Amino acid sequence: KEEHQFLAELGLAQRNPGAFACGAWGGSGPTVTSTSPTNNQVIAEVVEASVHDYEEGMRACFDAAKTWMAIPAPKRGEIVRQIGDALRAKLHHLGRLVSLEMGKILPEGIGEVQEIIDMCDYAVGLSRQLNGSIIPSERPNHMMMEVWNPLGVVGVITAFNFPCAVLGWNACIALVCGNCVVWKGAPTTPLITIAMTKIVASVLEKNNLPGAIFTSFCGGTEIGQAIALDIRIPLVSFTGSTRAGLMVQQQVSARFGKCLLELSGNNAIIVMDDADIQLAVRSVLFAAVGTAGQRCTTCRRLILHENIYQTFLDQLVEVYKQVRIGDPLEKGTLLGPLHTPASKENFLKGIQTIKSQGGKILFGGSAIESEGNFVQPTIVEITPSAPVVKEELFGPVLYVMKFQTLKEAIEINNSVPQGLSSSIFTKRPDIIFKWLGPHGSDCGIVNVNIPTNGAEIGGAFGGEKATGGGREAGSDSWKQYMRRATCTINYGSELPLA
Amino acid sequence: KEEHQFLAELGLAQRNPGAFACGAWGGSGPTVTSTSPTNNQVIAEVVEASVHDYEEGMRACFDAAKTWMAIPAPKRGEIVRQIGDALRAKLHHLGRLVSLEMGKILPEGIGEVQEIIDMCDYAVGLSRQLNGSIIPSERPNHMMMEVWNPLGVVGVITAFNFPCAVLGWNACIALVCGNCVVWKGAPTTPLITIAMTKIVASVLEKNNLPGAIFTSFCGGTEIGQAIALDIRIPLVSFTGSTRAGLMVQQQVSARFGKCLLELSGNNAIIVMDDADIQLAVRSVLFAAVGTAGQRCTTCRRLILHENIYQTFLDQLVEVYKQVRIGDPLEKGTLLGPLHTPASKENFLKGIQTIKSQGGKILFGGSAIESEGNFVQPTIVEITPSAPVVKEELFGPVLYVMKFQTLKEAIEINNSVPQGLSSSIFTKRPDIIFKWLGPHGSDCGIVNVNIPTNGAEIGGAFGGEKATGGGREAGSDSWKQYMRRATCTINYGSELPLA
Amino acid sequence: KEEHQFLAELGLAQRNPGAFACGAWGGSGPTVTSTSPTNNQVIAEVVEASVHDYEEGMRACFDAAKTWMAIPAPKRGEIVRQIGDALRAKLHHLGRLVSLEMGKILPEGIGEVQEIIDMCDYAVGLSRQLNGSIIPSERPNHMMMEVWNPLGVVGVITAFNFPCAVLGWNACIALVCGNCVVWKGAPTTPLITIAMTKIVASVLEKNNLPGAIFTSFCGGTEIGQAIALDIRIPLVSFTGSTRAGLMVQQQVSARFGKCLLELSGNNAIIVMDDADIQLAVRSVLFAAVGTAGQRCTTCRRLILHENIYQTFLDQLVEVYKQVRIGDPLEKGTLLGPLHTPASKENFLKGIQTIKSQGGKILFGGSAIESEGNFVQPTIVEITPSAPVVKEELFGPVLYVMKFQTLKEAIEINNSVPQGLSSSIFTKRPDIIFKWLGPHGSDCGIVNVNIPTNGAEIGGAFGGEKATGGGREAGSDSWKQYMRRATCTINYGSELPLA
Amino acid sequence: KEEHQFLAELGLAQRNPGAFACGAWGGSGPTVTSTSPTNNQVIAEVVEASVHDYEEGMRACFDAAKTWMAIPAPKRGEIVRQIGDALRAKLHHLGRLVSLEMGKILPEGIGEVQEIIDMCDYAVGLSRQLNGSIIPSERPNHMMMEVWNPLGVVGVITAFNFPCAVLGWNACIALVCGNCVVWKGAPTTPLITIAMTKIVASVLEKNNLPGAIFTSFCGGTEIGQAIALDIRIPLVSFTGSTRAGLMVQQQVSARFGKCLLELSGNNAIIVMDDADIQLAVRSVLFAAVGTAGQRCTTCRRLILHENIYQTFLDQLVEVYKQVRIGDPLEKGTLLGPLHTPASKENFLKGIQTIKSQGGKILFGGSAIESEGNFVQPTIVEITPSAPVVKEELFGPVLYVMKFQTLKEAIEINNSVPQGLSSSIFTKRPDIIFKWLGPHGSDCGIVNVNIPTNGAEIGGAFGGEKATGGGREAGSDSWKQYMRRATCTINYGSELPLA
Ligand SMILES: NC(=O)c1ccc[n+]([C@@H]2O[C@H](COP(=O)([O-])OP(=O)(O)OC[C@H]3O[C@@H](n4cnc5c(N)ncnc54)[C@H](O)[C@@H]3O)[C@@H](O)[C@H]2O)c1
Repeated sequence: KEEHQFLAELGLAQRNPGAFACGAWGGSGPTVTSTSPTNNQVIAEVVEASVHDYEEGMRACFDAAKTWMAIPAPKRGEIVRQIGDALRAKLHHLGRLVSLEMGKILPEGIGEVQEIIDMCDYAVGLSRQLNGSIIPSERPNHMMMEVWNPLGVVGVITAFNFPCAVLGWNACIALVCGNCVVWKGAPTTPLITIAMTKIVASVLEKNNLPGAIFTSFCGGTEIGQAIALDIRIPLVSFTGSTRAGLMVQQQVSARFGKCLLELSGNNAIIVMDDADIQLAVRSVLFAAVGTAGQRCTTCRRLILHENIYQTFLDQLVEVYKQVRIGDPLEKGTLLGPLHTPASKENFLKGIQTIKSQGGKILFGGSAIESEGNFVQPTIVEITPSAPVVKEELFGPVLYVMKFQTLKEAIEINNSVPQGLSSSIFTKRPDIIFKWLGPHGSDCGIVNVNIPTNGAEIGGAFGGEKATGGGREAGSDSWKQYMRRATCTINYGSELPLA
Repeated sequence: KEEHQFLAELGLAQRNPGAFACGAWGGSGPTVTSTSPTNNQVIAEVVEASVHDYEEGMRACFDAAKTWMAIPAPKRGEIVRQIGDALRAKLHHLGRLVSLEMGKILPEGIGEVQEIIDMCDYAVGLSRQLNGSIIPSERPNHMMMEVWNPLGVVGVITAFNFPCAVLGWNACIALVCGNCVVWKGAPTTPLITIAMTKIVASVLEKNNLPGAIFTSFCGGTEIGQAIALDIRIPLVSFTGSTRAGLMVQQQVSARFGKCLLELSGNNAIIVMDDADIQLAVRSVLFAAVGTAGQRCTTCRRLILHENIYQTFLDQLVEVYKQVRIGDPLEKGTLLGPLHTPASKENFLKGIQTIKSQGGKILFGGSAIESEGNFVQPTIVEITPSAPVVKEELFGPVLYVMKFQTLKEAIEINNSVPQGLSSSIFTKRPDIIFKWLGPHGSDCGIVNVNIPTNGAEIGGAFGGEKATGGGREAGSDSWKQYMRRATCTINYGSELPLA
Repeated sequence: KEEHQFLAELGLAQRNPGAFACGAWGGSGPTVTSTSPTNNQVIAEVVEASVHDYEEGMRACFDAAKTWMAIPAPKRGEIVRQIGDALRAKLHHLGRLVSLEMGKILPEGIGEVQEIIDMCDYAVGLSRQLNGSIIPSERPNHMMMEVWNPLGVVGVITAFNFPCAVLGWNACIALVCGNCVVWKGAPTTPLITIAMTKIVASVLEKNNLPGAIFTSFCGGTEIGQAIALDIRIPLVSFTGSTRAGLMVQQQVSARFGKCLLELSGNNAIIVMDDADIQLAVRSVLFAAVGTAGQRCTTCRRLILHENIYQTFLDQLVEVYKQVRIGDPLEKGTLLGPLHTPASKENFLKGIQTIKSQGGKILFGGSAIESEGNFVQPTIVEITPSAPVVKEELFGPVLYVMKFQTLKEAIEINNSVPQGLSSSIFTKRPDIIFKWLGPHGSDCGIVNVNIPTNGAEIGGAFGGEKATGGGREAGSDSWKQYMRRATCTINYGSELPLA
Repeated sequence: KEEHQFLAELGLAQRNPGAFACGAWGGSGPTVTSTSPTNNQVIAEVVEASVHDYEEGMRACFDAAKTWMAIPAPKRGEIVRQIGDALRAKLHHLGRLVSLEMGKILPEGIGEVQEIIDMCDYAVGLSRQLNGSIIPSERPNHMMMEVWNPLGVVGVITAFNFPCAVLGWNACIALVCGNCVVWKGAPTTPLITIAMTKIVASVLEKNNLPGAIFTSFCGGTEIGQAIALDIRIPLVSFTGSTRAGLMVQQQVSARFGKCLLELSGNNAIIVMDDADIQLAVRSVLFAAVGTAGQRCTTCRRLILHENIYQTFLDQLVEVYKQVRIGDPLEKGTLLGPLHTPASKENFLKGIQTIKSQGGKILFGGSAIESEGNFVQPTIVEITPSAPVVKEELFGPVLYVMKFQTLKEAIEINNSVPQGLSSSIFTKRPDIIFKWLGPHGSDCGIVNVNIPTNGAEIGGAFGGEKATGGGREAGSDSWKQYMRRATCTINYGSELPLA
């Protein structure tokens, strides 16, 4: 399995130290193997980080904060600007590494790095706008103001699916806001974590700044638990399951810390009878099949109107038959493999429980005979009452259910514990005003004639209910990475009444 | 113990139903006695709310939300405007009831109701500004927007010290934001809870609105626990101890709900050698003695500079000797009684543990022989290392400690788990920039030449660390009472690439 | 005439001093007669202000500013709160005076005073929100901030149509922003000017504030020219014709002053074939007939679709036949008289020039034989090419032109020099996105399925092109009444390189 | 002269077409000579633009707007991102060209281009933030919103001193805001105008966009007058004298257009007795001598405290004696030549009128015998009453006047017609609160312990009084380049009362 030469340009070797602390690479933890989901073959080896490595790096990361906080915000924005340009120079290579290690199709991965690049460009302008307020006081010779200050150290625990995009949105904002970043990437994604850190480390070194500003570790739940329990980390940004999310939240809340939660999503698309069937079918395909259904924003529930029901799914199966399943690096591939053999096993056992709950498999449902973790994109006719519908299967399974009124459609959409993304395909404005109103969708993302997956830097990305409540990317999200202080200065010689 | 006639104008009788649900007064719970802290005599009786009453009122409160959410925000602001005017008509009476039942001196109480009145006036203007955003999209024929919507039902659990001000700041914002309010007042403050509810109920009835919009209950931890566990309440605003705060937070976080925490404060005043000693002494007195030290913002720690140390405290004791201790309703009273006989017992046992930890009582420390819960205002010379300093005694005890450098002063101020309010008395601007900077105070409120207690409607009131993180009154605090939705409307016929 | 008595309740007599200069009433100018447009009979007499009176009042108004600017903004907001309550106590009487003196129907006038009261409620909250900004500096130990400060004296020149609403929007903002107000009301509306000033003067006196904070004068263009040329007045808010607007602007621009312009509006309503004809007809009637077409937002142009053309206007004439023309104080009156006999003469000569340009009068066009200034509501079939269309006639004349496509409709709407208000009546979502887009309406107010006249205090009211550019009421309009200063404080010992 | 070659690297030749109209280079106007102020020798020739060229380019620029306004704002921001990178590649060369053609020292010019590059980095983030608002309506089933739209074509008339920085601030904002830019550079700076346009044209061509988006012309007042009178240009951004500013304003106001005015500045530095004399002397030198006093922010007035008066100016003359006067391209040069021989003649005749008004020349005042336009840096002891003080001389002349109290100092600072920048050198916190307060400086820029010239892209740069009122760079300046529309959509079936 060569190259090799491709990994060397990303700064990777056969065996790699998986701990970036304190400006240098180390690792006294176990030696893990990085596998490609396309053939289940070794890309390289990673010497994981131990708690010993974590503590050594954490002592320096905390110490580096003093220096970093003192740097003016526009000057911090200039470091982030150079991070974006560093990523631009390796865009093509990082995209390939994301596809090779994670399993997502080449366009996605280039686009993932492109999302981080677009975020750096925004963070430069944002550095000039981390504004405070001068509030009028009700007392004479009193200056009242709202003051923002860095938190210190921001902990970032990321998932396998966006092995650098989640860090990108968090680190760009955290760094620009004067915070140091302690990153713990996915255990199955160590090479992307190293290559991403080497780009950041490059910029920090080029500007004579301590490498401890961007500390990173490769490992399992051990280092993750250490971050959640660390009193030196005021903010922990978690990205993963609702199961692990609550666990992290509980530990962080106990120590009076704050945490940004970006949890599981059971996203639904509602198709009204008056919808653009061509637009709706195309949208449903790319929302459900995209990243082999391993996206937080992946459409898992299809709420179909009775009038269009049959005609919609027969022309959806017709499109599902045309999905090219292959190597994510090969041109024309639409669906790649599932990240691990474990997820392939989970998908197959899920199909069995779906059948148990009365689910009728319209298309797919079977595994594909290959060296990699390949499965068929599945469409399931099921009742909304079935427990598997309220679950969250991280594979290409789409549950389709019939509805009569818009009131019953919203009832189904809001019934699930998760509240990340939702969509309606309709032409009538009365429905659009209902959908976006108080009695509409209870999600963080509410879309009209656009799928659940289409999300950009401009607006604050995040979910409600079981998806946490945390917000990323644009808007006023920066305020989560800083501390608000209400200040009042008395500059008058006037003494209080005796 | 008459009048009586004063209570009748506030709508109170000898025995009162303590449950306002569903637009009517009830109560199937136990009969509690409301005592005056000045003589420990019965004012009136309150028939508490049971879980049965809570459930009946909660079913209607949840149902009323549909109607309330549909009312335009400026029209909701008009209801709040009339609430302020209703309070203005009973300002004099409510102030007396706050003094009589809670124990705070007449000026405070009138001022407390005045704070609610000023909040209504702000909430009217705010109703016209619950603005969303139209974000530029990166895709042609796409409308991107940030949409705000009511949460539904806001739960408000209040403490004894501000028996209506805490509700006032919460309810004004919650109601204007389209939410219904379920209030559970202090168990020792039921009469203020009833009288406050009768004013709100008056306005709601006058406008043909369901009374269930403002549901209120009198009771113990039972009704409070019910609110924290209620899945129908997306936001729980808690005001009380850090002990109970964490308990409420834990229960609310488990059910994927949000909670606004306004917890305990161990507030400190730092006096620099170059300070206006006249201003600093006056400020320290009113910050420490005010409301018999039963304020969340009460100065409990005095961090004194060695150069001014002796000269400051001898002239502080000289002022402490001049504190008039009497009936809070009597003119000229500066210090009233502690809210309950239990708090008087806690104060006295605290003095004993303070002596154990090497605390040298400079002034007071003893109880006053009276029918009411009167104690002497205390000044204690103590080392910052003592455990009682990190505690929170809800009485008039001031711990004084010597410092040499501004660096050791900030070290002491930030050492405590609580982070609500802090102050510095200085004339040099280099210290002011350090104090308000990243290496300064870690509190939510950071004041210069003004005590820890002086807080107005204009700025977002709240604390950091063990004080939670929740914000009240002005600024962008309204966003906590609503849900953010990132919306994208595709209005173009353009189909995604095949 | 008697009543009389009703005038005494508003603080008016048979002969009134028309100059509120230096906290007291005076007037060395000519004696003018206030006439009722319903019968052309004398209500009372007003002793106008001379330039001598103006100068004496202007010296004190400028001097009072020192005191007023020193008052904290929330405390200034409390004065404007009290002004609203003072107006509430005389709501019924002011509405009657406005109707009697100006000629507008009783609902309007009562509604107009209510518009001012609503602005007072918003201004209280706004006083707490005149915020500055703390911008991050790119240099270490540098504090960068945006600072707002009062301008000093705000000059308000008002028109006859809104003899107190225009002042209300301006004065509420100006006063809260720390500015003194010098008011010059319309020469045909002095009694409203006096009665409005007496309410303000009442509040200012009750709070021991100099009356010079609110200076007001009754007179012609003489006092208006004096304001425009006065170097002591940094901001002149003008409300009137485009002819006088440019004159005021040119005198103010010459002396490096700023002016708020709220000029003429030749507002159009576009009716699409798919519109709710019942809604559109009702809307067109009240937009065109309302205030006898003497509103700045009055619909003067009806852009009708060919498919609905005939059917729309025959059912519009059917409705125009039902318009009750009578005493504005009499119940059921829909159309009252024109403000002066001069405006009645202008309307009649206009009808003649309309006939000259090929205008075919569908309904009305004639004067009504009575003692008052009554005219018939007119509908005119005309080509958009006609010059009279591009002009502004301040009477009930509606021009109606046929169109085929949306491009043609927008072409007509944008063709006029004025750009105040515009409306479309359609059900199509595409038309709305085009109408609100870059290629849509070029007006300050762009409405969908609502007439040109419906405007509230929540959003910034103002017009583009020949309507000036000035904004009133809500949003960020306050910034016009203050001066922005970009401040940078260097608090570091660092010296520049030698 | 040769180099030559260096010019070819910037896209310049011996003779250059000076009209970038309709995506290609032309010019039917006269042939002008570009001279170097260091020796008065020809760099190259420029074939100016005629009115014929202007009209041809203006027809296409107006036509290109349709395409440009349709491009999404984040996508427009990407073009401005690329413009910054294009400038980065030629940073070294442009700085040299600016120095060679304008006469400013090499650090400035390299610094000036860097100011543009910095603005490009901010404009990318700003493209994602040109937000509208969703205002709560007071009527049910009504959507109220604030909508921003491009103006169309922005006219930019620039001065000689910042031959590309002024365009940079304007064009970055204008382009991101969806407007086309028509640029008219200073007649004495055509080569900088061409080289700057070639960089923009490069990016526009690389992205298959019409070159007409960025139209530029070389010429005198002829093309400038054409822009001011052009009805196709809604916004004219003028940068020059107060004399030409008023002329442009009056022509633009007449046609109901808007204009951004960045006029003359007679900036003052106030030195208090308690100031850091080392900091104040260094600051005064670089503020007054910088760019040979040919900056809009150049310190022209020194307001000195009587206690420090003599000691300050003797140590200022001592520093003025050390000013290196030479070739701006030569290392170590602190003062270069004046832009033209005409400005050298104006400086010398000014010295004569200064002597007439009782001005006593402390240092300099004489011309330097060389081929270039070199003059001595001048210090003048003068009374504030002298008329020359209130004027603006565009050379290195510093007027110095004695003061006793802060009232007297502010009186002098505010006495001049111009209100751009102002500074105080003090250590007292009281003076700073007075200086930044309502009774302080009446300028747009108010600095403490930092000179009048130090201005960055974070805050809105602009002046008050005779400096216009227009704002550039950061803050909410973008709103000037777009049109605000207050929109209300009625989506309810409710009909108005018959
Ligand atoms: N803005 C603020 O931060 C703020 C304001 C006022 C008071 N306080 C804090 O209040 C404390 C003193 O007030 P207190 O003695 O009334 O507080 P407390 O914590 O004992 O109880 C306050 C309220 O919570 C209820 N409650 C108690 N335990 C509960 C539980 N487990 N679940 C649900 N409800 C429960 C009580 O019935 C009461 O209504 C101080 O620590 C003070 O700092 C804070």
